[PDB]
Amino acid sequence: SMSVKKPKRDDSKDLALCSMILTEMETHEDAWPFLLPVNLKLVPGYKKVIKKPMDFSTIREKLSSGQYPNLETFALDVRLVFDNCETFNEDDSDIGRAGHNMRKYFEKKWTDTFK
Ligand SMILES: O=C(O)c1cccc(O)n1
Repeated sequence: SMSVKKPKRDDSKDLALCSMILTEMETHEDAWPFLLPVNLKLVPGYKKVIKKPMDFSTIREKLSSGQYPNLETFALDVRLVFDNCETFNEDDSDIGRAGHNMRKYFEKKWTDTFK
């Protein structure tokens, strides 16, 4: 509170570290469903059902243009990709499995890099 500050964690390397984690997600072989925005004109249901679409290339653009205020807003967008994937796919499908795989892969890199 006012004039009572918690010790300052070091956030100076966060942009580079998030960028690195994103590069690793972009090059994972199961990334293919998540590389580009879903085409809302062509894919049935998606525009109406998925209220906040998100994909790796949109995350890359936001990161490169200073649109993430901190590392937690970055993690929120990444998780949003996989939450959208669960909403729109059966676990027992290739895209459904890719989502579960990529989430596990991300959360491990996140823990290892920051926690
Ligand atoms: O063909 C599908 O199953 C599909 C298409 C677009 C997005 C998505 O999540 N799934």
